[PDB]
Amino acid sequence: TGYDLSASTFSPDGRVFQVEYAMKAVENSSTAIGIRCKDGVVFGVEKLVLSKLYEEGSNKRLFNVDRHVGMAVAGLLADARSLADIAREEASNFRSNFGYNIPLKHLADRVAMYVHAYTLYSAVRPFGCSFMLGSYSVNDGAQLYMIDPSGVSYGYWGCAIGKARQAAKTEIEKLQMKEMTCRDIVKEVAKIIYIVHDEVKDKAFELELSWVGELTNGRHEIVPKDIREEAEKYAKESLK
Amino acid sequence: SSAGFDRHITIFSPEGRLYQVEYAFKAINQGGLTSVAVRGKDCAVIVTQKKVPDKLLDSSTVTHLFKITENIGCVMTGMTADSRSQVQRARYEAANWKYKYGYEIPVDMLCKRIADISQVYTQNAEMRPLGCCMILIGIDEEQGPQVYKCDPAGYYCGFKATAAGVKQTESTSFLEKKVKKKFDWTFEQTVETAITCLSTVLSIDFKPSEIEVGVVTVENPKFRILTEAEIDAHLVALAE
Amino acid sequence: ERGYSFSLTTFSPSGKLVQIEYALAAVAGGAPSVGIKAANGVVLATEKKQKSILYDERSVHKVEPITKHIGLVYSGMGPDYRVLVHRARKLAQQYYLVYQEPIPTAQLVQRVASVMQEYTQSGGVRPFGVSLLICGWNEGRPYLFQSDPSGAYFAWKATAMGKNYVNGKTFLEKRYNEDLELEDAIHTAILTLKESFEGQMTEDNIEVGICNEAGFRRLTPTEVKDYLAAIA
Amino acid sequence: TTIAGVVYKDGIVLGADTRATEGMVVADKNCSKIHFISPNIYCCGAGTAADTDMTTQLISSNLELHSLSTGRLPRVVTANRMLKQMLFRYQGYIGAALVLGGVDVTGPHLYSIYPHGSTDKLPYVTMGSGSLAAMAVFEDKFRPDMEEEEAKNLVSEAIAAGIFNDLGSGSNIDLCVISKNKLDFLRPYTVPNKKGTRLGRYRCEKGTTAVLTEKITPLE
Amino acid sequence: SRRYDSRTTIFSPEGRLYQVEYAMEAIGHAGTCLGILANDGVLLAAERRNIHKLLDEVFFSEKIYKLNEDMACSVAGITSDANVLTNELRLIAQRYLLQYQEPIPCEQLVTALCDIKQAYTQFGGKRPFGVSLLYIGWDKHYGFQLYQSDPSGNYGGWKATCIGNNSAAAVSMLKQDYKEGEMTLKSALALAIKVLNKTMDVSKLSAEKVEIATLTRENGKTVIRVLKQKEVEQLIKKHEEEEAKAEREK
Amino acid sequence: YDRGVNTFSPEGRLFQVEYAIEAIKLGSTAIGIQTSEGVCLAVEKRITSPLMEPSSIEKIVEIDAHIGCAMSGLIADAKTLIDKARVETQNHWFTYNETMTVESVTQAVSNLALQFGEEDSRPFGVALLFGGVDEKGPQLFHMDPSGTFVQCDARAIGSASEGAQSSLQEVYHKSMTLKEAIKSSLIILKQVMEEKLNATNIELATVQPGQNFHMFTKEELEEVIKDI
Amino acid sequence: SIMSYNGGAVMAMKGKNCVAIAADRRFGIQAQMVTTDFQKIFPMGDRLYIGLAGLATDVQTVAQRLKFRLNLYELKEGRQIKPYTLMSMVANLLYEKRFGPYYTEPVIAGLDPKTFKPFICSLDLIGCPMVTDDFVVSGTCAEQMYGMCESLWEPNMDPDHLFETISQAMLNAVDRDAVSGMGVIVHIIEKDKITTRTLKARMD
Amino acid sequence: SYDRAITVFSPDGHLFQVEYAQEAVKKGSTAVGVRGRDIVVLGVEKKSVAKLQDERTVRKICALDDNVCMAFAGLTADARIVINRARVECQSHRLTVEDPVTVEYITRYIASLKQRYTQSNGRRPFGISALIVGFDFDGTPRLYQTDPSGTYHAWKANAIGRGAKSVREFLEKNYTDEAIETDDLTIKLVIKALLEVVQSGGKNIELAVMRRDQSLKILNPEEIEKYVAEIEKEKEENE
Repeated sequence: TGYDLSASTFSPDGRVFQVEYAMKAVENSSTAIGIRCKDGVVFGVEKLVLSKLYEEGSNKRLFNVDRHVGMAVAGLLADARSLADIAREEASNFRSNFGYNIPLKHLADRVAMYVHAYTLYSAVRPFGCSFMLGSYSVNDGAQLYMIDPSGVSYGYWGCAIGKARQAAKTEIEKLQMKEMTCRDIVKEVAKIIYIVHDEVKDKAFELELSWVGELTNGRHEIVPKDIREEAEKYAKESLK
Repeated sequence: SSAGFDRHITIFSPEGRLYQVEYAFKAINQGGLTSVAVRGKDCAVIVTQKKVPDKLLDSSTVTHLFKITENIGCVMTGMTADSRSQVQRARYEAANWKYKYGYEIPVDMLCKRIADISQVYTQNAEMRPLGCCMILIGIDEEQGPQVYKCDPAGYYCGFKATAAGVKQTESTSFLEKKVKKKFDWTFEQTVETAITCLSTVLSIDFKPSEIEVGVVTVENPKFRILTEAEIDAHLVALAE
Repeated sequence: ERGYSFSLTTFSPSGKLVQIEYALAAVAGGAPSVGIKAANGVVLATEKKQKSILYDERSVHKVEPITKHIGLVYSGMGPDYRVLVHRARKLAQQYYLVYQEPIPTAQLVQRVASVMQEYTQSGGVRPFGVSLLICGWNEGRPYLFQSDPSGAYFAWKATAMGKNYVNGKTFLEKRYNEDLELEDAIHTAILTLKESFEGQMTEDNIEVGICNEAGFRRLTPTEVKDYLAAIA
Repeated sequence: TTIAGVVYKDGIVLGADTRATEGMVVADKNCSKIHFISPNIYCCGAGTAADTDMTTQLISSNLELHSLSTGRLPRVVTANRMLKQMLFRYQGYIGAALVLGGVDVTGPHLYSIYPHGSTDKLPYVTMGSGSLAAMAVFEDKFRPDMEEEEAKNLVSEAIAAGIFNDLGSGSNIDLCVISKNKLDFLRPYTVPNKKGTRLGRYRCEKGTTAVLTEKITPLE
Repeated sequence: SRRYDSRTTIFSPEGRLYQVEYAMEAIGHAGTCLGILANDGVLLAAERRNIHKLLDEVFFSEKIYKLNEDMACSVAGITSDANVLTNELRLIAQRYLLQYQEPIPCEQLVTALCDIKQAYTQFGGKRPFGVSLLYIGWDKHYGFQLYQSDPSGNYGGWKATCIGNNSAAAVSMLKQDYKEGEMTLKSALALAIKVLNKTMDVSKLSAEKVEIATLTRENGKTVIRVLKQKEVEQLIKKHEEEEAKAEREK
Repeated sequence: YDRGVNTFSPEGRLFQVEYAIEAIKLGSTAIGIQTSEGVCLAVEKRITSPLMEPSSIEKIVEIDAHIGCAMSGLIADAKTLIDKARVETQNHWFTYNETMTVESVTQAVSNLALQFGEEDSRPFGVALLFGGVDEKGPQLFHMDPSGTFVQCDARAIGSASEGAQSSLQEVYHKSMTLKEAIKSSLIILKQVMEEKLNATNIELATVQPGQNFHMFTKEELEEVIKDI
Repeated sequence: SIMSYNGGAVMAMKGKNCVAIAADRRFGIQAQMVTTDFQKIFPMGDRLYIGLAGLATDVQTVAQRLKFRLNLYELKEGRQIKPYTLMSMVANLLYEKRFGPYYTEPVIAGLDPKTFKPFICSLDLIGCPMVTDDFVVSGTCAEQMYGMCESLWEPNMDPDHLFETISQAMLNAVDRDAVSGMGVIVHIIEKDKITTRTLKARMD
Repeated sequence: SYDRAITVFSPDGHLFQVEYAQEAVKKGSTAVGVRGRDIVVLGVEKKSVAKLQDERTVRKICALDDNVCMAFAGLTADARIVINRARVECQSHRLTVEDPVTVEYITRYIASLKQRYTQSNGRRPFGISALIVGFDFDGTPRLYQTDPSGTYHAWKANAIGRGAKSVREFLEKNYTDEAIETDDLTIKLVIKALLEVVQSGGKNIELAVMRRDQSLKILNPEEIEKYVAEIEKEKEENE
């Protein structure tokens, strides 16, 4: 061995294991899915109740970067909200210098280069987080990007990060997100995260949803309570 | 063959070799991807494939062709996170040529500045030397078209036909038999002899959705990316 | 970021700097190159084989000018050469901005070799992997110098670097004398590169630059075919 | 100080006088005011004489560095951009008025650079203290696409107007003709003003000067 | 990062330190220089190493470096490390002259360099210099002087010292043939050719294999003269004439 | 093989902070007792050679007129912490025109005690006692190489620490007097030291509410020895 | 002004195969002499001198920084300096203090070492070099020295008549100046020997 | 900047690089120093010169001021740079507080220059030990020593170097009150101790006294021959 201690050494077949070891820390965080509808993006995070002592609304795995940009994370939570600070700080310098709201193809480009810069040196480690970015503009439509711990970003019509990643995006392509508005989506986001994580491994869990589009007038915010109670009314009909 | 930490950092072996660079050439091959560039009499064509495995992924964000300047385009092989960071340097170094010197940068002077930056990574014992390659095309006055490759060792040379990636050696054995029969090359012939290079090496006989073609010509020196409709025009004319 | 700030080149218990010894092995595995001064100018010649027919041989150059009257070749690895060329291009300019005079060839080797010694002692770097051959005609008399990755330098009449350099130096010892012209030195410099080349030595397999009192210049491939004709 | 330039049908003709006056006293009678930049680009200087010397050598050193790296011929727009970016950085404390001209690939190009950093491309320019007398000759007798015999005759007439009408000017006229293939730099183009000959013999012989102490030291 | 550090500065558990003793082991091989004085004048006899038949033989000397206007030094060891030390104490003597407007005394030039050389053995995490070197010179306080430096950083005054490959063979013969204050600068030249006749294994003493430079005091000159290769071989055979007579008559 | 200087144990403490706790078991023993009449504070000297001058070494040193000290473990790096405590009491007097209390002296030193690293290099291998009389009466504090300080009533520090702490819990009560607390400590030092007790092996210093920091000398000290 | 704080005068003149240089001897502060043996001409190798005039601090300061850079040049290289090369060396030294300038004006005179050819030049206080073929002057009494040399210089002069011309040029121009005088020293150099003379001037 | 901890703690509570550097003190030449009431005496043994070479550049007894002498042991390369840093501070003390430097002040400067130097980054500790001997104001002769860890420590007689504990055991059985009676009587006390050390047969000894009003005065090898004559003759008559 010895070829996998630093992030500055290639393997004798040419790959960095410190990045691949940090990717393995993502599959212990639970599940964060997000699909974009015809006219908006809907996030969704299923949230483990570790003990009864915590408070409903603690330690949110679903951030708010700019007025229109949203973030849902999966990984090591201290590194997640560290990336959420620089992305929130990057969007401020765009507006203060260029005058208008930052677009997503540039915003996910600036963050991913900051993530990539920690996979070159022995002095730092790679981040242990993967996350998603989604927004809506009236001149651009909806956008949905995703960033791995290596620093690779792409666009998606729907993506998933967590433990059961393939078991979640199996059912995403059963949907038809090209035509659905972001009202029927909210019932379908919650349904596909109910069929995952059987009650053997986890006792109880918590739904946490997010929501952006022109129905939210471009601003990013959480769903109201009554709409996600309809999705939890749409919970126990997957047993047929 | 080895003594000290010469397997780990960029210092010399007893044989005069140094292993961290030649470990990094075969980090290009982990993409599973191959690109071909051919220079013509009055044009230059880059062709490369793209592999889209999912329907959930947006097919418009997986382009390996990048526009460096208005008259210079490039294709990237190797790992994705290091390749996109290197494009960010080349866009930056070309803008400083125009600001300092007041005219458009030649394509060989741009490739020299990239290889000098890549030389420093294999020169200090701290950094990791960016396992991805670099192929540029462009039109230079009183020189016609010209193609350059930069590898992560800091080496560069001007070519007449170029391959890079997994199937590099089989494609260069194909092209050197093609060029030494000394046929004249029009626009459509260079496109035909570049598609049929990797169509016989990879043995695919594809449809117009898996490849992407950038081009430059001395009648319109803008680097432009071909539409799938007009790729299909070349593709059905290839099967006589 | 920051650096390492410690020397990774130490003394062996046998008293030998091991990394400098290993860097000379990379020099010996380079392309062969010969250089001969003869009484009015210096001839530098190298050996340049492309790996396939696809390469454009008129794109990069081994023989490089430093100023109006100083040329420079190497025998080592590629990307390390282009670093200390650009360094030596600048050092000739700070001499000229002070003294308003082209730099003597002896004073250039004082300053290029002082870079390489400074570079083999400082923290967190491996030494260079090239040797150099530097020519020039300052104040009538020509000059021919050779540096190494350690940082030393010498004053040769004729030498050879690269592969089979121990066979080249025996060949030059039985051929070179004190009294030759420049064009006689060209014919005996192609004759010694023919000792280790491939089967065909065309006008693009080699690259020759000369100095005169008229200054340094590099031969175009037209007359290189003329010198390659009527050879051996 | 009177410098001037023109663009004829093939290239550029530059011209200047040869006088440097410290205060109101003529210090130098043969000060060369046309400088070298590249083998196709020259420049004329006016203003502070030490500031123009050290600036025209720095930029000429950098284009020698730049052209030897690129391996081809320099361009005139590069020397324009190097000058007006460093003169603006020194905020006009470097007083250097420059007339820049050369023939690159794109053709002849003539610039005039002011010591705060403002430039302009023009077909004919004059700088210096006697620039106003030389501009009146160009303003009356210019015509586009002249031949170089008309261009050499026009510039030498315009420099001579600054000789006989300005106090801080006037000696031999320098010229330089830059074309696509020919460089004719020639300092004594014409001698309009000589020195009168001496009449009285002032000549003293050895022994008319009292010496207190002498020392002799041989050399070899 | 602390795994790759070699710790060139710490002690050894036996008390000494290894890194300069390896450098003083490398100073044993690769060169031979010696000096001698007893009267007006002091000489440096150095043995050339590269004697290949294709060299230009320029730069006025090979291992002799004129430091000040009235002192010079001979060097031994790593030649690349030698060039950096030479043009380092060359401007120590000038910044002394800039400050006091007087030429530097020969002793406190040695102490200035040997404080720079000592600091690399003591902190910084740095390879020391594998260079030991002699010093000849003149000053108005003590006249002709002769010094020796070490890579550890300690110096000393001497009358005769060699740092050759068989330096210990030479020093044992120098203290068998000497005289305190009576060896003028012809007997010292005669004794110099006798010593390097022994320590050089290459016999017969080729006149191009050695270098000799003298420092004689002329009234305001202090002439440092590298004597040419036309008067070496007559001094070689002058040793060779007497040794045939001294052997046969005994 | 080689850790850093800044590495946690698998049991979780540290390495070189815990190693420095072992280093103060080699110093000379020291005893201080807080009494409502005042703080008495003693030490041994551990004289090695007959040729050694005895008064050149010291362990009790004063910080201010109302604060004394006592050191153990290593000595050469204790002189750094004493000098930082002296400057700190003068800056407090300069700006506030009053005397810094005994507790707030100690945390000014304890914040310095854990500041080694690889920026801006090892913990201090000393252990200190602080005897003083501020406005809350007489006080007695004890810091650590770890930077932990706590008010004690009768603390014994040195190589004979746990042997003295057992014999000190049985003689102390809250209503001592200063004349007998001095006599009680010299009985403990007589048991634990190597050589016989005289007027040269040890020294004492007391601080009272009335007078300032007073250190005994070889004339008023041996009356307690002969009347032990 | 600042140049008139101490006075001074330096003249160089070119001969046939020889070149002479002369200067005054007075050191003083604005009205008042102090001594009459102040050195203003300094040797820079054999057959090559330099004269300094202006503020008496920068006369002694520049002549020590220049000697500092000269000895390092002649030890790094194996030869003596050409007369043209020293002119570029001084012009570098003054221009570094572009905004903190030394208040002096150097005059360089010497023979070229290989082909024994004379050379004269002068520089302003920020280093604009001006080479001539007849004479250069520097100091406070400059205009008096132009009336001498324009009327007395001849093109091809043996070292005897070269001495007589530069003596009569200095003894009359300095006599008309108030803050310059108290003696004149004259160096005249040539390829075989070198000659220093002191003139009988007015101590008035 | 080379920032690295060099001297760290041990698993039992020691410092490796400090206790290694004390061994390098224990193989230098032996220096012995005593003190009297009006005159101090100190002198290194084991001169060990080549006896055909220079000797005024080999001296190991120097002067920091007019009133402070200093001898040392250990390796001489690290030693003389400590002296030059002590010659500056004792001069800058005079630009401050007007008196000449007391001998207690200059030893705290050397010890505090050495303690912080085992505490810093990237620095091996000093490998020397010293004896600082002087006569301050009011005429009080005293001396000190300096451990390589930086613990200044006064004495009445001391001996460091190779073969020190043998001499230091001999000094305590020999130092009486009446041995400091006369000035030349105290010199033979040193000469008997060094002759009870590494060889010291009169040619390798070099003593130097100070009579509280002078500079340091080295006797040539004529009193060292004369004192060794009368000391051995006093031993040849008693035994």
